[PDB]
Amino acid sequence: MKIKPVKVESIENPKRFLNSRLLTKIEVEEAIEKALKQLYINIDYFGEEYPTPATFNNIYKVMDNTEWTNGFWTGCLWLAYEYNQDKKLKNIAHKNVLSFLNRINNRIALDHHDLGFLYTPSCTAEYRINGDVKALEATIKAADKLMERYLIINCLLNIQLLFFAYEQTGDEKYRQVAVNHFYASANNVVRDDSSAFHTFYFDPETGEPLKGVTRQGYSDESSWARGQAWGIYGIPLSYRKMKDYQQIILFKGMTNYFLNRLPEDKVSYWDLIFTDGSGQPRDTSATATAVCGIHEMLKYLPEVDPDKETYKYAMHTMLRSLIEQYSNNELIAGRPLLLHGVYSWHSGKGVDEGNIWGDYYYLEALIRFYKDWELYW
Ligand SMILES: CC(=O)N[C@@H]1[C@@H](O[C@@H]2OC(C(=O)O)=C[C@H](O)[C@H]2O)[C@@H](O)[C@@H](COS(=O)(=O)O)O[C@H]1O
Repeated sequence: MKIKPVKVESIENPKRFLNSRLLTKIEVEEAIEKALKQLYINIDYFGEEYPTPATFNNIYKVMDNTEWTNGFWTGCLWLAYEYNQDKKLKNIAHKNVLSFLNRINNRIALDHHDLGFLYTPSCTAEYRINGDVKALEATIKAADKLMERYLIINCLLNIQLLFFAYEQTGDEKYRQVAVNHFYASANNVVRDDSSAFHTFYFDPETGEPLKGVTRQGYSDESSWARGQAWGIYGIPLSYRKMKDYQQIILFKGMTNYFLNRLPEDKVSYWDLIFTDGSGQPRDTSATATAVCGIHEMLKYLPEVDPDKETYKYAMHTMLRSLIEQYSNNELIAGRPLLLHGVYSWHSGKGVDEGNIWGDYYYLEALIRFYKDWELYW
């Protein structure tokens, strides 16, 4: 299958990355510790429940297992567990997993577009870590739900569930759907200039507004920052399982586009059409996600790629900025790990607030840097 041609911008003023100091072991260790203190405080706050997708005045509310974001909370627990092996974390995370299995068994509030986000960082995660058979059972059931239930750039993250099911079961139909859906996404939800786009917001037969579908990005002519990041991370995750060199070129296109539209402090505004002086809020969650994506792609990028070293310094630059300028410093119940994201600009939700996926990808980025991390995805 082929990926359409896209414009790959060269990376502008690469020295803005190359002259940064790499993050040291001590720096990352301390950012991890600071995050974990907040996490342990939050465990007492949430109990066996979950954070809301985003915070309210930088304090999460507490909710049950019925959003698209619940898995990111469990993912934080597993990530922390990767770091200090505290059985308390795994005890609570496993409770979450049991809740996820109940949720899939009863089809409570399930939308196919979110099955990967829900089940990967929670259930697949535990399976990777200790082989738990209930975590595996929950995962495969989610995968099966996604299969029958089977276009947005987000899906690049969601199909990883399907690659996992293929590996676990040897059933090629999981992989055929994953592969087809990758190419459908790349060719229809990425513009020829490498910017992420949106698929139909309206019924293609009647023009009726689609229920539950939110406007992504400032406008039809702009570039939603988190959408761009879903591509930057989703591509290399998919490349692991596909080995199509075109995917690397597409990653370069989408990544360079992102990097070229970063502001002074290298942390993306919520939409890439905005930079310093706009007065628009940042979306740190987009930046944390891009860091994980670049880190992943760098495992596979050839040593002879003239931009490989720039990408390394770029991700260190962005992560440093998140740690130094955007990470939470007030250790009180309900505070996020990372400040200044935006959930849904157009609906006024989670604008300049912490969000749970932002917290998850920030912690994942730290763990990625600190240890040879075996992917949940
Ligand atoms: C809630 C749900 O199942 N789907 C909608 C949400 O869409 C999710 O958002 C994102 C994202 O990166 O922003 C990634 C997931 O893949 C995607 O399903 C979201 O748009 C919310 C926003 O709520 S709002 O505040 O009312 O705008 O809406 C959901 O319907």
